[PDB]
Amino acid sequence: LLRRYLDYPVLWKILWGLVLGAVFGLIAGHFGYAGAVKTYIKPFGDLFVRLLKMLVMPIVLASLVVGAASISPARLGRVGVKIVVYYLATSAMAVFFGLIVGRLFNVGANVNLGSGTGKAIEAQPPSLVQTLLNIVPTNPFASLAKGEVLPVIFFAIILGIAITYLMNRNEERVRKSAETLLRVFDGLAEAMYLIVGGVMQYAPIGVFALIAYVMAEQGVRVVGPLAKVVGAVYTGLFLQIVITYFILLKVFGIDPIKFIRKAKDAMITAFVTRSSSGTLPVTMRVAEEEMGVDKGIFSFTLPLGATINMDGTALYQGVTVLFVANAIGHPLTLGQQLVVVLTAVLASIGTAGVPGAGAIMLAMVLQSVGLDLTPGSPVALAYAMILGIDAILDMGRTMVNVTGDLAGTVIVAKTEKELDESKWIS
Amino acid sequence: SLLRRYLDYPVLWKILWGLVLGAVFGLIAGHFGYAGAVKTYIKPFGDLFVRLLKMLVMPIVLASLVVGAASISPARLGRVGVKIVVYYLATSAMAVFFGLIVGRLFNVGANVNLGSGTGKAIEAQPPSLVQTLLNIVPTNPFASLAKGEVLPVIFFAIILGIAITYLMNRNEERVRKSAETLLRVFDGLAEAMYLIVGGVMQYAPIGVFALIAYVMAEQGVRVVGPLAKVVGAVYTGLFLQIVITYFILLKVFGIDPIKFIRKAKDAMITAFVTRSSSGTLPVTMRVAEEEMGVDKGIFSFTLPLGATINMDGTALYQGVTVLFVANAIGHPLTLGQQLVVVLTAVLASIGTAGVPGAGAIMLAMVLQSVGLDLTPGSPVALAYAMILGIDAILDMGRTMVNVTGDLAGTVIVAKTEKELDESKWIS
Amino acid sequence: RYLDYPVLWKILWGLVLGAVFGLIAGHFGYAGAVKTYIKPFGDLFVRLLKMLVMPIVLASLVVGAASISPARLGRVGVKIVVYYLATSAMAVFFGLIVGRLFNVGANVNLGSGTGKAIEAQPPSLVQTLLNIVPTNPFASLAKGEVLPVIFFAIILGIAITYLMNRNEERVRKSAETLLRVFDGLAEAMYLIVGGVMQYAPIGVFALIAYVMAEQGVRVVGPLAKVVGAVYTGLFLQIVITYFILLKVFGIDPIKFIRKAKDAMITAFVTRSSSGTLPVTMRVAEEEMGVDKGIFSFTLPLGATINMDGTALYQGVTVLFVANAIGHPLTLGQQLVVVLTAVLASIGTAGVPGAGAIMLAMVLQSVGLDLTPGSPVALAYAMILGIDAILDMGRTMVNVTGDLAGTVIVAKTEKELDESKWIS
Ligand SMILES: N[C@H](C(=O)O)[C@H](OCc1ccccc1)C(=O)O
Ligand SMILES: N[C@H](C(=O)O)[C@H](OCc1ccccc1)C(=O)O
Repeated sequence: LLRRYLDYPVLWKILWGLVLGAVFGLIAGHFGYAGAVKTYIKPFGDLFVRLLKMLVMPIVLASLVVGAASISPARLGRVGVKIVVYYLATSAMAVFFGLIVGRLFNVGANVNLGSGTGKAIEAQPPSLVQTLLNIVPTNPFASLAKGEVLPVIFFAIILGIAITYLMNRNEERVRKSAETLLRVFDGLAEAMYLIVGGVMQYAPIGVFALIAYVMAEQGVRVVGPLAKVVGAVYTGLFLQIVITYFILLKVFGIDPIKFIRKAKDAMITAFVTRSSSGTLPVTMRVAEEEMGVDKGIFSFTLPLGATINMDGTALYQGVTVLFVANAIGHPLTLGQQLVVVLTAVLASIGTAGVPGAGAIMLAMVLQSVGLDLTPGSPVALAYAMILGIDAILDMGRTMVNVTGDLAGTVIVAKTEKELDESKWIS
Repeated sequence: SLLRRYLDYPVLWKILWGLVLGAVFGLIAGHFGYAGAVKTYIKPFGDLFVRLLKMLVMPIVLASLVVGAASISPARLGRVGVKIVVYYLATSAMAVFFGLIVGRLFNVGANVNLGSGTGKAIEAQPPSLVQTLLNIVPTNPFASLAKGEVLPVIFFAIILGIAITYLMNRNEERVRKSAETLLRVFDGLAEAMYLIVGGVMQYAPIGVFALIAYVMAEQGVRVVGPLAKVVGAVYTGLFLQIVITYFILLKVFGIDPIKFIRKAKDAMITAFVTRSSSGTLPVTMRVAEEEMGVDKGIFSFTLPLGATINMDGTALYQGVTVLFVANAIGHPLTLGQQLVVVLTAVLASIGTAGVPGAGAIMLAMVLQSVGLDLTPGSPVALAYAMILGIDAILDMGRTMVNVTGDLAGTVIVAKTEKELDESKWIS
Repeated sequence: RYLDYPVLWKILWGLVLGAVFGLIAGHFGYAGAVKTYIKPFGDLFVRLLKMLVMPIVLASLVVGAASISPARLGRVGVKIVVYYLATSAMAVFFGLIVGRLFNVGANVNLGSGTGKAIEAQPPSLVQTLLNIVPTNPFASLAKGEVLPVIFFAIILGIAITYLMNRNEERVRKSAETLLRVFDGLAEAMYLIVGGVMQYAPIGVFALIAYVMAEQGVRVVGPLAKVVGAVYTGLFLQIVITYFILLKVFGIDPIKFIRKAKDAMITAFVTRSSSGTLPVTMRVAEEEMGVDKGIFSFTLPLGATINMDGTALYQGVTVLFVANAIGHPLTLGQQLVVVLTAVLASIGTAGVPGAGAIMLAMVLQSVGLDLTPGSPVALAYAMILGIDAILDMGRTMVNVTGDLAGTVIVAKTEKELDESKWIS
């Protein structure tokens, strides 16, 4: 009778896992029991996170090669530039919403910071041209064996274009060899999609465990000013999803409610996994088999959007800037806010592919608007206070990042006349 | 007697000859005072052999494991399939466990002590067993290939093989063709690795000679006492394996074990005399057909699958030899990496070759998974050279229990399915 | 547009424009502007060229060694190693000759200071001969190591060609699909190289512009004779040694150079022989006519162990720092220089930064040690100032030697397709 578990449709099976995990974590971590949760429950969550991370590199390499090798380079270039301008616009609007909400909700009214060696991170912004040079891999195998997503994107696209140029050639040997290499990569991509199907069949347990641990450990650090911060962040995220993405899908024809009902599979995996590059397998599978997007559009726009299009992250940064500026007692004016917007939009590009860049971008936005992040200063104390409930903030903004990647893929597909209209209508 | 003739002598006996010649050469050149004269003019060949052996460890556990897992996957396992595969895996696990038990009991490799210290960076932090299990799933399979990890890539290869079979069972044409081609690529890689591991095993005599010569010249340690102890321990472990494992597994599934022994006598003797698990496949097929009583289907499907994935003798030999290496180089194994040895030996038993070097390579893989660097010069390489320089005796001993387990599993799967007639068993 | 031109001699007019504009930007004091707004293109080109070295080497070598008999492969290897040793020795000989000619390091006031002094860590020859065997081939691919990949690809290609001659069927149809995978990979890599050569003019221009900007102002006085000595040594090395070897083995010198102007100009600015491997392999196969059996096993090996212009620079630098600290050498010390230079070319292949270690060996072999504070570590810190403009040409010659030796071994092995060589 175990099969009923494995034979349960996973659409309304994740949400139940997530909600029951939230309830269990809140009723456990409120009675002083987070230790048993972290020792006996959270291993399942970490196993699920690692099971998802295991697929991100083979899936991106294989699917991207098979896609780019099935698309004319002109279409690939126009899709690239369209999705890039879309990503910049969405990050800008997300920081705009973040600042608007932070000013509205009056986040950080009286933070009442203490005294101590606050958390500080040396900004050290990598150069922009240096980052655009790091997109080219000095070694493709070393860029595979390091978890970097952008260099392998570049190499996979180049290899796909070369492979289709080969399959356009005239000599039988080279054409057959190109076809065989493409069949290898196709089999690899499809095997990875099947493994993703299996992992998502297992996913309710991992989602339960993860959300239970997260809402149990930090289910009590949400009080007073931290409660204000988490409320303002989640309100900004819900307003980004319900205003910007809804209007952008409604202006290009895509029905918003349908897109959300279909992306609820890769949304509740991001909201819990707390990594946009982690849930890349789930979102690529959902954009291929629940949206009807050509494998040349989503396979290019989802992995890139997993390292560039950070909307929830940009919103969290734009609102924690207001929080820290109100904590130190020197509020932000109406021009420094535009500087924050520009600097966040530019930092999302300047940290494209850098691992652990969740704090470098915040250091950039704080340095460019005068708030030096030198340690021991009150600004470091407020940033450490935020890093406190970060684990409960890092949940929603990952969901917003992945929903943004998906909405960008869907829009670029629909505007390029390669979106399956059959599985959209009812 | 040129080197062209040297390539026709059997590999395992060449290796034992090389180890004995290395013993006598080290003794002579150490008593005459030529230690520094063999650490530079003889040792490089041993280091070359170690670097040539450690190379095939990663491309084998990636390709061979994929093909293996793609030959036993649940996408093509009916009732008999799963019921024999769970048996093969459980018996391999209990065989590695018996290897560990009898190795710790006999205290294998305690009078060799060729290690520098009793621990400097190892045996200083406890690896959480839960966190050690969550290291099976790799956060990046290519990073676990390029970093030289054996268990994460084994898990990823198993998962890829199962996925590829589930693809090959798909009604579509493009994806089925793609899965066929990917499996053919991995099959070709595994086969090329088997060719290269045959060449390396042909080179292995000179490497074992150089390593043992350097050891016995520099250090006065002898490799006869502990090695006879390891031989005795592996054979006692095989005896305990047969008796305990198969007699309980039979008496629990309604079978008289004495008749099982008196009937599999033929296959046991011929496997012990041929030193090959597959070279005795016709004989064990005949014994299971006309002397045991199995029907054509079961003894035609399980016996080849058992010739491929079901290996207890090699599993027990690893469970004893990794413990010998641990107790030899100085710092023994914990309780959180004995299970890593068990898991790696088991999950590696599902992808095998049959080539002579199917124990040496599947022991380098274990020595890398549990974590014991085979770095050239490190005492792990020297103790592994010792334990590989006697592959003949252990091989001839364990090839018997391999096919013994094959027959026991075939008869078990038959008797839990009512397809073996009683006219051959009941008197 | 822009792609409508034969790039055979568009790289030349990229290079000349780059050199003149770099000299101008250096004369006018603008090195910052060029390094900040021009060198990005050069670095993009260098990375586009390095991106292919490992896949092109692996695939090309496997496909080649799976279509050649191991005995023919061994004969080819012996021939090419003999050639590499001979050319390294003769290059050091030419370096010493032209150094004594120009009186390198005749007089120069060093000036006491810190001075560059790298710790000479000389590995034994046996260690750098065992390091050719990879402990883990994927770890050798993921580390930029070319020689372990050479070994693994050679033995894998031989194993594949041994499988494709087996009476079995499931393995005969499975070791010919892996071979076609590697064939497709090598072909796609040659296509990507042919697509990068379109951008190669901008890259060459930017690279040589930056290099002639930041160094074109330092080549004055006693530091200006050493560059003349190195470049006259390189020109003499080519025009004498390579032309004599070619005209002896039948190959045409002039046609050879006119055929190599694609992988000499893109190595004279890439400043890395192991990085310009894709372009030189493509140019060998598609302009010289060598089959994938010779130019895939000899070209990366020559990019790793053959250093002709580098050894000429070692000879010139040895004579420089010897005549500059007031210590002239002798004929015997010069023979020592030559032999230690060849043995350092061999017994250093593989370790990163191998360009400052073999120099330490060829210096310690004459009595001048790289000790910090000593006059040698102050007389060599000065010759290191112009190392870019002194390394460009010697990388050019390090690659021209690879091409010449590949063509020599080919024409000796009848592999050289004689239809691509006469018009
Ligand atoms: N939550 C996301 C994630 O963990 O992937 C996000 O990741 C940080 C990041 C990493 C790389 C590039 C941009 C942003 C974040 O933490 O803000
Ligand atoms: N960079 C030059 C070249 O590759 O030709 C050469 O560098 C030596 C070198 C560099 C890297 C690896 C091996 C040898 C030199 O400076 O003379």
